[PDB]
Amino acid sequence: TTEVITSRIEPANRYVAEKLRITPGQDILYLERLRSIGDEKAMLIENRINIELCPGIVEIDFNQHNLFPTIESLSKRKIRYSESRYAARLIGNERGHFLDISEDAPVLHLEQLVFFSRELPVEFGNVWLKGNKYYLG
Amino acid sequence: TTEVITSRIEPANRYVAEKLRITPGQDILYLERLRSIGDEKAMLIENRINIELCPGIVEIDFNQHNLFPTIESLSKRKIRYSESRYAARLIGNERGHFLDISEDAPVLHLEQLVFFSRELPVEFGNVWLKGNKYYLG
Repeated sequence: TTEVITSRIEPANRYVAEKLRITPGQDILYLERLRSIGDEKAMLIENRINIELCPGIVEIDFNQHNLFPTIESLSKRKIRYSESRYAARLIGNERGHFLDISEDAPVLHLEQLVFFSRELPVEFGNVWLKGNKYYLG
Repeated sequence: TTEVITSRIEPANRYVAEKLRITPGQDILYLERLRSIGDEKAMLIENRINIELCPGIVEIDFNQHNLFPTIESLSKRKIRYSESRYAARLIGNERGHFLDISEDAPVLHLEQLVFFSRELPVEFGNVWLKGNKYYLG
């Protein structure tokens, strides 16, 4: 199970804009999603999506649709590449609350950049994994 | 469940050597692993591992140990980056047999390069996924 906690259209900050190769300040879609595995909360996902590439994405209910299939349909583009970077973090109070983790608990943090083509990023995700690596394999 | 089908020490071919940034011909460990999800076969994984970075890895039974945790223990290095590239393929006869797919069926093919540091790759995997993207998110 993945449930949408919140969404928002927000201006891309400089870091996010650099990752997505867009102009700082350009509106992007922010999605926060809580993924649970067997009715235990696995991970907290914060997706930031370049909406210029997928006309209509802001109107989707992602409690009812899957994110990446929807990106692909609306763009009529295939996802061809991914990069991830893995780091230790100490979750935080608010994120903590979503995952139960004790605030200040250490979690695996992943940043992932998702591309249609080598030169066209579409989505930049931050993942808070309270368990153990598994984007590998 | 993941089960080891086979393993082999083999010389790195030019493509694999370039991915792993090693000298063509250098011995690497090849592992073929079949991952099943709930007693249905999910994916076929072929890992190729630079053994110079993990003294002892060739002696492990990965029916009894997890691959990436073991890479990390033996190297005393953390995995910090991943890149994947996704492509459509038509499985093949022998791979087909491992996944049941009809030979010549189309599957999602992933190549994934796993790094300790930006300049030090450790593993180059080919994954045959007969279902649908999910390294994303």
